Amino acid sequence: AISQERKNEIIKEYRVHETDTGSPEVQIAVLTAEINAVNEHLRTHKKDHHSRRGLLKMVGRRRHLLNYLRSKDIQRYRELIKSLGIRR
Amino acid sequence: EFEERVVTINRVAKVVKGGRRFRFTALVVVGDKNGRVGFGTGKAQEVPEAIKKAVEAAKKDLVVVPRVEGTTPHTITGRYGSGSVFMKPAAPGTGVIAGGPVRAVLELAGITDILSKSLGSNTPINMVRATIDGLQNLKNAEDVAKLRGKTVEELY
Amino acid sequence: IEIIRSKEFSLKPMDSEEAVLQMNLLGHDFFVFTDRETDGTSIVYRRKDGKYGLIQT
Amino acid sequence: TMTDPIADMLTRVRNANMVRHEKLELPASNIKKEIAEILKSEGFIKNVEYVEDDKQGVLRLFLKYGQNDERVITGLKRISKPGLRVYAKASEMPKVLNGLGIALVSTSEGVITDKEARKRNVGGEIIAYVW
Amino acid sequence: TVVRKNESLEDALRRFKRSVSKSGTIQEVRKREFYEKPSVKRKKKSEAARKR
Amino acid sequence: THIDYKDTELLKRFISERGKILPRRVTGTSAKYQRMLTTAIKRSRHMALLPYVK
Amino acid sequence: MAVISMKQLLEAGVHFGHQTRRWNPKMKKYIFTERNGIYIIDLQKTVKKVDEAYNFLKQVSEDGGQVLFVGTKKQAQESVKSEAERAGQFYINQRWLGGLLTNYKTISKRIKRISEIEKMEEDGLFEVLPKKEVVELKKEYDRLIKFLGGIRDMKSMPQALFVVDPRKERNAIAEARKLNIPIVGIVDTNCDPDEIDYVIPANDDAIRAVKLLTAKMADAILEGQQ
RNA sequence: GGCGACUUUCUGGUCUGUAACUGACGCUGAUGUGCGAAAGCGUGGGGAUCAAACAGGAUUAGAUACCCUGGUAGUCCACGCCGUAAACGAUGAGUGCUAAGUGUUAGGGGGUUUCCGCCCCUUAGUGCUGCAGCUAACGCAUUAAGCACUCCGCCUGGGGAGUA
Repeated sequence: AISQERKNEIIKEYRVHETDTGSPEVQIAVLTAEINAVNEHLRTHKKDHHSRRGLLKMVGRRRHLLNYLRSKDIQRYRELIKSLGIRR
Repeated sequence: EFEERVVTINRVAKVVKGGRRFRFTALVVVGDKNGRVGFGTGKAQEVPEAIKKAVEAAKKDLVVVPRVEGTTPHTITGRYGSGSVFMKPAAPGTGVIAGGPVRAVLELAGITDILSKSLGSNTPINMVRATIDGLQNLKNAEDVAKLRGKTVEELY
Repeated sequence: IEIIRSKEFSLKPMDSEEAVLQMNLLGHDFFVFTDRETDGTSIVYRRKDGKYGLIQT
Repeated sequence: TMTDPIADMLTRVRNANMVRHEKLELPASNIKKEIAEILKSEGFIKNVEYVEDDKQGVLRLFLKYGQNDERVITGLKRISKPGLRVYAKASEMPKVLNGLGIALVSTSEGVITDKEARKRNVGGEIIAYVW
Repeated sequence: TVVRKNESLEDALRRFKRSVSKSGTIQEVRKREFYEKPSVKRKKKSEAARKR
Repeated sequence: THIDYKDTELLKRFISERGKILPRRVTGTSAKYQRMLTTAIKRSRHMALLPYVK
Repeated sequence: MAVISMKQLLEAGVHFGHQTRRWNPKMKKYIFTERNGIYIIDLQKTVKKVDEAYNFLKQVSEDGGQVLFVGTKKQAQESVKSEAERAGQFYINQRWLGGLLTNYKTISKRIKRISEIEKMEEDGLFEVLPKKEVVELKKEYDRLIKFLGGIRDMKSMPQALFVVDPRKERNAIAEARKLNIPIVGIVDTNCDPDEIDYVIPANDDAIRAVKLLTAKMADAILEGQQ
């Protein structure tokens, strides 16, 4: 995946307050790092199908948290789409 | 004193290298029209001796049938394998309505007024045992209040 | 070669009188048990004498 | 992700009854507490106990058995359920086992027994059959 | 591959007959006398292990 | 501990009298020791510290 | 006085049970603890059971009934014959014959024989017989008193039964529950207490655990007579 | 489905323990969209063994079978297809609850201490026995085919037929 110093870096910007990892927008950002890391691996390795349902599962766990985040505050959802580029 | 009643006699032969066999078996229902009924089977070759083999075999297993008078206490379904009878209480002037084998196990205890229908399978061995197993699991109003700890008027 | 047939037994606590009883009920010349009061492993055996001997291990 | 709480309560009670257990504990609720409170008032269990823990405090049941090693609750059936909720008016509010067993019913007064719903003339969601 | 000397030939055979039986030569080439199916040796090894 | 693939003397008591592998049935080692052994016995076959057959 | 005292009860060694890995989970009530692969039977609670075993067996013989004693475990065979003679009851040493409580309309057919075959050679009708027919008439004679030796003078059904082990004598206990005969027995680990109505938790593979426990139950009927 | 030399790079999942954090974010899932043994098919490679078809020699009462010699596609790789198997634990997924005994795999906490070896408890796998309960019977039985609740697929006589 990604290294811990890469992983601990990306939980600094989207953190809401100190020692609050596990927040929805701090575990969507680390997914979007892991999404973009593995389909770059999968771009040059097109035959790796067992790693593809690892991608397709964590696509699903990112979508279920974006759909969760709209249900309690919409204005936080609009900020995350602008901060890191997602469609929809 | 007991009241004998047959259900059916069967003509069964097991294949032998020489001459085949002549076993005539029969199941009977034995009751006293007061709340105590048992069944049993008997295998012999002399047919009136094959009956009395099944009558004495019924004598070792008599089940006490609880009763609010002229009917059964509550609504049950008996189960034994595939046979399954239904048993609804009735008014005391309806007449006991039942099938072939289940009428004999219902007349031999004194009820004479209940709704019934033999669901499931059909063979007379199983539905007479799936009725006894139904009548095994009946409860009076007075003995439940002994277990539950209330009185007969507190249950209502 | 010589093949020694093993007879497995599970060690159990009892009186010496009990060990004599159980040994006779099998006719075995050796019975090994843990002594009920001493707690140690004991072997009751029949000597070449015909009398009993008791070994503590 | 168990999807019916007070049916999971009701089969804990049946499975403990089958093996002659006399003591089990539940992840409790209000309706779990007050169904278990209504079985001791009708007299199926011996005594329910306290609710203590920080999250969803447990409670213990103490089943009650006959003196000839018989069991009191013989059969226990959840009738209303998710997907098909059954509701009963007070007119056709049914007697269980020809009036022998009971039927605890959630009405708009808190849940009450089979007896206590007709003379109160209220109906509601009929929860289960206890016999 | 064991050298046996300072004796006769009818005693070097007794070494060599058990220095081959404790080796994967005779039980190996008897296995590969014919191609077995790739899921019947998994049961052949299972029968040669459940009996021990 | 962890088996290093250069430590030949403790690693060649596990090789056979021809170069095969003794099973853990006859040696007596544990499960995870045997397969941490076998990835070290086969890196030592590759760099000629131990043969394939003798 | 009333019960066995605590000293001689554990001196017989009844606190020992069978091995752990050889355990019946229904015997959890009558087990104190585990000590080095063996179970320890609850010694205070079996005193609260052997007095209850003493209470009814007192008053069974008050009615004049006949209590059957059975013992077939090889280290407890002749510890039940000597206690049945002191009690004046009927014993079993050898194996269960397979119907001596249930098909005993064909067993008393042969208890009629043992009342006859020993009469057959004390009088005449013995010199005229062939010398090998003398053998099989005597080879029948000992094999009757092997199995039915303690049922020599018993001509009716019993009213209680006393077993040393429900495991090895499971043929007897299955005939007991069909006849509704009350049952009392020595159980331990690897024994089911469900089929026994009157439970005595005690050791079973020791002689003093039998003999210093089966004697008082044999003594329990004597002061129920008078 | 499957996966067996070894090394490196790239990458997916599970389990254990701690409790910091988020605060029902969950489960199932029609249509849809992707993986899917072998044998096949396409475009090229490569072709050692093995080997349908095929050739020849024997056997037999007879052969196109079995057996033997030889042998092409195939078996192998790369890219597109095909999408079917007794694809089977003939058993959908999820979460609870209900005697025990016993192997073994991956941990953890203990207790002695072992001079690295055991013992007890617990978690997640994987087997073998076996109560209650269940089954039509075989059997299943904390890895249910037991007791429950949710949702999805599917059956309702045998042929005709998985055929028009």
